[PDB]
Amino acid sequence: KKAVEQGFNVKPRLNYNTVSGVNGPLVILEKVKFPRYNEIVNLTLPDGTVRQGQVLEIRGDRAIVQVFEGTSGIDVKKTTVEFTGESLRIPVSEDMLGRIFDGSGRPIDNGPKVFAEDYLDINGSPINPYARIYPEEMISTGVSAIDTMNSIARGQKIPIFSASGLPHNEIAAQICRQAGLVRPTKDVHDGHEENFSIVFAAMGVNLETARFFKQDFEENGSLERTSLFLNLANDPTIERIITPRLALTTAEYLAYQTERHVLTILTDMSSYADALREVSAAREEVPGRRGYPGYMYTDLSTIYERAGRVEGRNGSITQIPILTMPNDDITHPIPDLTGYITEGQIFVDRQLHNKGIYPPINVLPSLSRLMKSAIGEGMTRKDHGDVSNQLYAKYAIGKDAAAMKAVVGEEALSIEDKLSLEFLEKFEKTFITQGAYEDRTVFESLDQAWSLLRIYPKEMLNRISPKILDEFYDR
Amino acid sequence: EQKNAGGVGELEKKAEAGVQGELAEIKKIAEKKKDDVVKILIETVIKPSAEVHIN
Amino acid sequence: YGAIYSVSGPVVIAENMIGCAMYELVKVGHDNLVGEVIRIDGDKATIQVYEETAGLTVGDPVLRTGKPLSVELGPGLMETIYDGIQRPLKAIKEESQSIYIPRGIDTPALDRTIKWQFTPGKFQVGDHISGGDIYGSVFENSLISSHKILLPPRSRGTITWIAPAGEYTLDEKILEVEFDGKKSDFTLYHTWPVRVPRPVTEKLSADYPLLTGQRVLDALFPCVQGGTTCIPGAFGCGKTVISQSLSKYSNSDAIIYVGCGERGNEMAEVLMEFPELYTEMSGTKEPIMKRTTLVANTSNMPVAAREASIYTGITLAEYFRDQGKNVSMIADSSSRWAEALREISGRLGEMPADQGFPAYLGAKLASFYERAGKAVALGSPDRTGSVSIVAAVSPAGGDFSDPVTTATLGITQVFWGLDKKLAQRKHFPSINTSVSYSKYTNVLNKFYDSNYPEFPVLRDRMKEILSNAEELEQVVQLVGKSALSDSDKITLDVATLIKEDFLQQNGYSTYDAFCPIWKTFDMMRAFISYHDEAQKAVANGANWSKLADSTGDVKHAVSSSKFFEPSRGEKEVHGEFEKLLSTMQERFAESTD
Repeated sequence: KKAVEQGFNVKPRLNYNTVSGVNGPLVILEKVKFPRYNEIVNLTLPDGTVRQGQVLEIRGDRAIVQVFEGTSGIDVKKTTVEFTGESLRIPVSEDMLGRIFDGSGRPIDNGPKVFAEDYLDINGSPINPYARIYPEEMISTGVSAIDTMNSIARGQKIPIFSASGLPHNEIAAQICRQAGLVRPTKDVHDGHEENFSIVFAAMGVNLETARFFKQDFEENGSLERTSLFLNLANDPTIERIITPRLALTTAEYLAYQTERHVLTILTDMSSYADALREVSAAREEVPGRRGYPGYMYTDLSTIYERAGRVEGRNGSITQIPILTMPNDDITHPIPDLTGYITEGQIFVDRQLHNKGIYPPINVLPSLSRLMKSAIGEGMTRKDHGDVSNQLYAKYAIGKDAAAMKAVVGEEALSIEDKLSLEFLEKFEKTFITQGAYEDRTVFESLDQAWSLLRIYPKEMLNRISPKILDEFYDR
Repeated sequence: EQKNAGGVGELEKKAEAGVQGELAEIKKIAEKKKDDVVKILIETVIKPSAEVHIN
Repeated sequence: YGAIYSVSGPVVIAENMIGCAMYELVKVGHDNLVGEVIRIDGDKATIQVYEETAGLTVGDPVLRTGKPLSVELGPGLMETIYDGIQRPLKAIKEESQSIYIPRGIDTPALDRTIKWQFTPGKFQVGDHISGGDIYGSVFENSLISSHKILLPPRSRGTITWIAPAGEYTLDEKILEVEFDGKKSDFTLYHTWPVRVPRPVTEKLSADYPLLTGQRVLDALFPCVQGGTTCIPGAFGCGKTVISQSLSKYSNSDAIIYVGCGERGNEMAEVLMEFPELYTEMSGTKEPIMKRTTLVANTSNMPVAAREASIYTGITLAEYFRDQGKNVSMIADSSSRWAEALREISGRLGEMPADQGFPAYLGAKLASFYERAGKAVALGSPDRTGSVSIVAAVSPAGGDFSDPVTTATLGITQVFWGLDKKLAQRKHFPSINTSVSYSKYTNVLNKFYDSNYPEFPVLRDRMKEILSNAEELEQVVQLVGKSALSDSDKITLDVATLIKEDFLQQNGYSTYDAFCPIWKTFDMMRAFISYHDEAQKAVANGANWSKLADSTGDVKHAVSSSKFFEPSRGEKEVHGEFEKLLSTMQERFAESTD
């Protein structure tokens, strides 16, 4: 039975017109009864404007409230603040799919407030080490740059590294509109009870880009499978911190209670890190390396580990955090910690973007740390791993031969390098180059990779076993 | 393009049919359980609990 | 007793808490969260609560346990899985039936319900007993036949009552001693402060080799049971074979595996692989879990648990050392423990010494690694145990220059340099001979001269021939293949044969899953003799090419020497190796004509 009858209990939420002073985005209350660490408030401006905020510090009769969207016009004689029961909790339900939410969880579409099934704590819980299992399937993103190579396992935490001006948002939108299980393609359209869902979180997202996300997912079938979140740049930044927490709470609920396969996409983790910096400096806290808080490792670990397959429950969480390199450097704290926590990464290259190729995934520096589990016979197709390895090797050979083009001349190269230049041109122009609205299924991507790898004779395909060559080369 | 525009009315009709189908069940459930929900809420609000949060 | 005064993150101040010690653990709040005292100001004590404190209320009673961070030592901690602070994760899941760990859970570290068969020792009523004296043994499992229970090292007195033979639970008292009039009750288990090293009568010099079975490190870079070892914990380097060989084929009578701060996926892989891993003695009939206890911590756990993981592991290892059982402790990642220390210091606001690390990191590592070593156990009878530490290091950037790895390399006597490139080329166990080293070679000279006298000279001869071939590889790439002399090509081919058939070990194959020390020494003899015979014959004979092409059968024989089944018996294998060497000598004599 559902032991939710405790929700009918009513608790006295108090109102305090006892603001002693205002200091930045913080307001301080002297007389608040029986302090406990974190709560949620709804304070009203003297002109009646209702504003929301959080609780930061607790000591003997000590309470400090960090008001959302600043503390402009807050006085000490008229403002009143209402203390809700406990910390932030998202109204979560199965029919949350197809809804668009603000960073605070309030829907921004024309639909009503979500009809809650339960209010879930936002922080989460520590998964027992005795109850974890390995990611052992494949999530097809429809992007051949990510399917044939850099395959994403069903539970893998793999980021997408990009820079400020590059179209990482477009790649995220394409992945969200095209993501799905390979099994319906593999099971001959027999498998449908393995429902697939997507949780898309936008953090610090620009107003035009947020509008693009909303309009694009609305105008496609992605929304029906997607629970969507936005957080504008001019929106409160602690809402930007809340947004990934809300997204991962929704994804965890769906996957580990409704037994769905959920793909979680987090956009612009750099904006989230900036919000972390701002909130950490809001309290009198010493800054860390490059100004970021010293515990950013732990916070990113908490966000990222809310992923993967678990013992018992049939669902899964696949996470694709997307972040912008502040100075195109790996050594920056955000990409460094993201690589240290996640599995592999996907690189969106600046030069590859300037050369007019989309989607500009740079294959060489990008790896998927759990690609082996996504590859198999029943899993995807048999030749997948060998084709990926051969493509990577041929692309690297083409790349360094193209580098040598300007040192030894074209005529000084071997037939290896001639075929490699031809392969690189056709590769970066037809295989990596994929239409923004073009959905290559994994088998279509493998077929294209074969038709492009058929340039070389079977002798020159070293990275692929002859057992596969005798099966797939001749078609 | 005209054939695509031909289904605009059909798609709207299907959406309205689905909305009405869901709304029928929603209204039926609300009518059936509104009295019970109101009674439970009134009982919860009118009956307070006295306790000391020291323990 | 106490009462919560102020909370801020993981630190809690408790008022009217007079009479609490320095590092005395306490039960914080109604949830009874465990927390460690770190500062005292009169009655106000600063508590570092382990779990989340978002629910604590100012005024919640806090009860002081009276003891520091102590691990429960006794029967029932074998085959069990623990966290850093020894919480029985298996029992945690069974009692709660919950996916996550419940906050404030207090399941006993040792199963209080299991009835243990107890046979009393030689000590009788009225006798004088001191710390470490075996006053009985408990049949724990089929592999740990006799779990010698000990009087706690700090306790002593005159025995006034002993429970007779029978079955008892860990809550049952089985020993009464009298000291200065007051009585004391002793059950099958006793708690020991985790950070103080468990005392021994005398710490000897570790001289018996820690035979793992991996030929490359058993021969080239040996380790002594009671020594300290450092290995890279980097991704895909193949440390799994090292961990499984130490926990599967080593001389150790018990295995301690600690996961400091390893990622969740990797810890899951370890926790699934270890139960399905079987022993070697008596012909692979028992699981190594009966011999192994684990300390498991995922990426996100209480930071204090991650910091205390290695201390709990080494305390369990010392507890089993005091029973006379040679144990070996494997650390999943010392770098993760260093990160836990760094985050603890950052929370406490301590001064960063080197790259954000605390100033005591080197001292902490030195003390922890000095906790290991062969030692005469405290108390009677006179038994000798040993603790050996194989700690893995994994720098974040891989530069191998952060202070933790430098301190570990300075302290640890043997370093097994697993390499990315060798694992990429499917060469296993992927130990980079050029960078690896062992300072226990000189110590093991006594054991070698007692058992295999020819071993050290064979070992360093192989060392120098591989070094010579490594440098002549660069020479070849510089000048050309034809510029080599005949002896140079002999060295090159001998080194390649070594790399293919001695250093490389399949591990999964039955013939080389466990290479014993005598088989290792016989292969040493075979390969070194091959090199020496080729060198001498070419020096005083014809060209090398004809001899090598003609003597390829002997090379194939010494290659197949890797395939000799150790299960045939040590005497049979030694005799067959003697036959191989005899045929080798005869056939080289025939060829040199």
